[PDB]
Amino acid sequence: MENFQKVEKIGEGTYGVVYKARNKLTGEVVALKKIVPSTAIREISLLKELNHPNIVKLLDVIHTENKLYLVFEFLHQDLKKFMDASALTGIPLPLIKSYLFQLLQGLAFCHSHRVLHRDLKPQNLLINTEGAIKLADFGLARAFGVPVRTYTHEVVTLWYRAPEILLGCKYYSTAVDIWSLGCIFAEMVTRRALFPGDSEIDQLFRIFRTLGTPDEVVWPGVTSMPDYKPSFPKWARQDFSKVVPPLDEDGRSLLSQMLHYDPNKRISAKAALAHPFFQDVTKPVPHLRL
Ligand SMILES: O=C(Nc1ccccc1)c1cc[nH]n1
Repeated sequence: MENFQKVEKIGEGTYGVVYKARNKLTGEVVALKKIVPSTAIREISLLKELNHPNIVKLLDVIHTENKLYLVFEFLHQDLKKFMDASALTGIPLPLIKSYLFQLLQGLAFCHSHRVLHRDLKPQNLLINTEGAIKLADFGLARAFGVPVRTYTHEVVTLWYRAPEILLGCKYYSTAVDIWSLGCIFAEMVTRRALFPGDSEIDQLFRIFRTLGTPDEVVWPGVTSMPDYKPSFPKWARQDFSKVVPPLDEDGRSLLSQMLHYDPNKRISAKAALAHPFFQDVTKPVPHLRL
């Protein structure tokens, strides 16, 4: 793209290379994602107007030469790197709370407009020096699908996938985002992925081992889902006090609502923002090492 100067490769997304680039005329530093279906282009174009302080701004969609480039506002780190970096001591709780709180506001805005993310994970949550956190790649899964592998063959993580997706639900809802963020919330607290599955069945059985194998009691309709098997093992549900120590009762309360099996009972982003866990929410500045 003649209007951009590629500064460095920052990464490899599910769809293609991600470049840090500068706009040869505006002087703007952006993130440039290289990714043609008529449908995809209309979908992405609606994303241009879905603007919120906690959603990485899509600056521009450039379709040229059967090539597709998305131009995003640039943020200097993602949450996965920040968590790696905060391994020894953990992300402090007030900062975990502010991030979750901001992320929920993000989801509440998108969701109210009926946009799902569908592939939330720490690599697409981006952070700046001001204490902000923002969701990247919102709405791209609807436009482009979610591949078992990326363009580089790197395996798409299953770790944050809602169970109604793993059980083959075709028509899942906004609740699938709530589930992922719940998994991400647990991970920040404990410094270990909640459910790090390495196949769909491992992913599901890991969920079952912690949350209880789901039945008709906790999840009406579950036994009628496409990939449900009466032969699944029947595991007992563990207490959250064991799962996310040393998270407090309000935290554990909210986490459990975000991880309800039935997507209809799963707490919405909007209700979550009202939960007492956020009574004392503040906005700390992290220390970043740019
Ligand atoms: O990927 C982006 N930025 C980034 C991520 C990790 C490390 C350094 C920079 C990005 C995507 C959209 N804006 N920024």
